[PDB]
Amino acid sequence: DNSYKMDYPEMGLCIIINNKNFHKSTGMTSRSGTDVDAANLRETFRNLKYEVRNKNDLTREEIVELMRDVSKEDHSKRSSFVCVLLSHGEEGIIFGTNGPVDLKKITNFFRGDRCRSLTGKPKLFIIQACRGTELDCGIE
Amino acid sequence: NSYKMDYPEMGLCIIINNKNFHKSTGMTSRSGTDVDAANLRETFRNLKYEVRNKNDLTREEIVELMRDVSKEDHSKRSSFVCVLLSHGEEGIIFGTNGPVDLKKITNFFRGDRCRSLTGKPKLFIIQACRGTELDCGIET
Amino acid sequence: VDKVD
Amino acid sequence: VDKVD
Amino acid sequence: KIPVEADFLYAYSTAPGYYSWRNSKDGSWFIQSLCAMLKQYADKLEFMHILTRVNRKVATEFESFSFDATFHAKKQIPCIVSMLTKELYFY
Amino acid sequence: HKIPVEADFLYAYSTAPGYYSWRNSKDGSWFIQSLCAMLKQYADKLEFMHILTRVNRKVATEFESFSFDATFHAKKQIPCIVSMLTKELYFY
Repeated sequence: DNSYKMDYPEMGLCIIINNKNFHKSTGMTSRSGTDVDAANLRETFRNLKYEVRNKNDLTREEIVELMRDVSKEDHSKRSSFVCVLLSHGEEGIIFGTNGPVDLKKITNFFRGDRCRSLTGKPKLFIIQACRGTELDCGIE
Repeated sequence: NSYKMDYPEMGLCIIINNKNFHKSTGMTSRSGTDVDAANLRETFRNLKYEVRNKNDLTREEIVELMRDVSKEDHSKRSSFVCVLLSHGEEGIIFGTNGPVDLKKITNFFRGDRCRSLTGKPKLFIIQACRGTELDCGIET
Repeated sequence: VDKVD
Repeated sequence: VDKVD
Repeated sequence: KIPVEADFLYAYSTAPGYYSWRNSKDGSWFIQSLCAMLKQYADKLEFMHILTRVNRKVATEFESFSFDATFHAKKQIPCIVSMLTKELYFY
Repeated sequence: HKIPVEADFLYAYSTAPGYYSWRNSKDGSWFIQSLCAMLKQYADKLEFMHILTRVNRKVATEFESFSFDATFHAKKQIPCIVSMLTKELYFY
């Protein structure tokens, strides 16, 4: 009762959303080095035995349609679910290429009551994105 | 690594137990919160913490308490525990007379504003609402 | 009885 | 160069 | 240098945006379970593993009972927020 | 026998609420490169929260920003583990 069951036939999906290039009309800059992240993550989770799907330069609509589609997949033979979001952000918000999308909206597709083949199974959301504009000055 | 917990004292454990609110606030009295404060007090005594229960503090009394604690010399304590039992909203704890921003409370203990706790675990345990949604659950 | 904070 | 997200 | 927000842990009784439940006779679900899990495992487990048992105890063992159907048969999951840089053993 | 619908989520955030997160233009973001390094070294031994705690320490102690803009120079970062998990997680 103390450890999640990870001996299903499959570890699960690892969806990587790597947004690098944003519509110039958003004013947001290109995220240099993110491709090194998305590749590092792909090799990492392949060694952990996840089925990894890399997706690049998705609009807010494509991020929502993707997440909706994946959450309606049959995860019954999967142990877990991982989703990596690499993008600009503000508190509670991740940016597609063309504008903002709330995180609570992405993750709600995987609620216990809405993704029933993932009820009781760990759902990992790894979020590389800003959460505001404060800066940590540090202490010696 | 693991935190150095063999300083001469484990540290303080401040319990702020707010039960009765000024009718100014429209807040129901919080029956059962005394059983929590006494339960917490016995638990951290067994962990060898110096416990200080404080009851029905105004939003101002809470602030003043926290700077005074953060102005103490913790050089010989391993850690710091703060338990808040009250009504709240997202980001907010209520004093008897009104709301306090949680991050105002916890900034007094930032690693730069409280040097005798730098590098040391600062635990804030919050029993308080964070909004008004209800979790309906799902049957496994 | 069960109540909300 | 270190940049912000 | 270290970040000035490092080495904090915030153990919330409930998830962002949600009510938190308390019983007028026994106390809050969260604090009952926190004290019970600390009494039983502070000598055995790292602190986050303790708080994960708190998560399971509140999640699985409590439902709301209310004469108001709007408030009845509701659940609660706490929310461990950790900026800690090392493992926390009380022994 | 119900479980809450918000249970069994873990949100590994790269930075604290309200803060900037840092990325290096050649090496990738501090959080992700530390996450992958820690997963490679410890996913076969450590529980996942302990791995994420080691990511926390690594970002916090081994990275500091270098910028030609004094406003953005010598800044630090701590990640933010947010668990509504009900059980321990081992990848082995």
